Amino acid sequence: PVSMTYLYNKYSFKLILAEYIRHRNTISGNIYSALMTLDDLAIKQYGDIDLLFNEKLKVDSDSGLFDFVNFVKDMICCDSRIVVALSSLVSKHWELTNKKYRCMALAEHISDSIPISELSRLRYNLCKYLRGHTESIEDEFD
Amino acid sequence: PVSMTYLYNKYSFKLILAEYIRHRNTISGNIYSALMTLDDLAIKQYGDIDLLFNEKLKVDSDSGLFDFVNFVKDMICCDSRIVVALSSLVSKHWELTNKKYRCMALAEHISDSIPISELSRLRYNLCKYLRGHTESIEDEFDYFED
Repeated sequence: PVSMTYLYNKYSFKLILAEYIRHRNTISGNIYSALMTLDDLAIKQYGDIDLLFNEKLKVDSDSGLFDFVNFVKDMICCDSRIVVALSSLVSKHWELTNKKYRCMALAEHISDSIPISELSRLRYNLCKYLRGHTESIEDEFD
Repeated sequence: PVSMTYLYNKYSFKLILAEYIRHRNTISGNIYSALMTLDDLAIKQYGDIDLLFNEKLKVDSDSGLFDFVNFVKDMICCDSRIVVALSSLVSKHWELTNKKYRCMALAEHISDSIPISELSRLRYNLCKYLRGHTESIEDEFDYFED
């Protein structure tokens, strides 16, 4: 799922977000490489991500999935680009750690939990970056 | 894995509950056939379980795992019997609905989230049932009273 046609409505944009989160580790296509640039914001919000994951959220634990989601729940409304970056990074970690099943479990929930108006905003700013109007994926409302 | 001595080490028991929840649909052995009888309690507590899963929890939605866990959160200390019956039932459903990944994710969290006191209570009542001392799996405390 790589065509820009997936960017035009809420369902197929959710699919793209879900696919990015599930498969961050191995996924190819410009939409995804663009979304990767969101890491930078996640790093600015929290600091060292490895520290966030290994010492603070304890993401390798039997409860990592739920603790992570819980940590990120107020953010999905406020600023979805932080939570998709962070969700994609944790997913990658779980993938490389033989817990793929969490990748899927997280991706479906986070993508479907982003409120529709925040989702509209994300795609607006995504598309602006993707067609070259903006140096980075911003957070303007239309 | 599974066997009767594995009951009386706490990690070993966490692993049994986890295996039961993960694989309710295919799993074999008496500890597990015994744990299935907890369905009755879940049915007495909530009513028709298909109604619970399909109308109230919307268990097949993209949020089902988290709506399920959220529904069952307060019970993890209060009544582990119910939450293990209900977790294993929703796991079976997910396994049959092409979402095994949810079974895995659920088992690990629920089984590692039961407080150690409640873990003991459950094990004590299960063993009473397993030895034929009890008609069903109860919830008497595993220590003496006052």
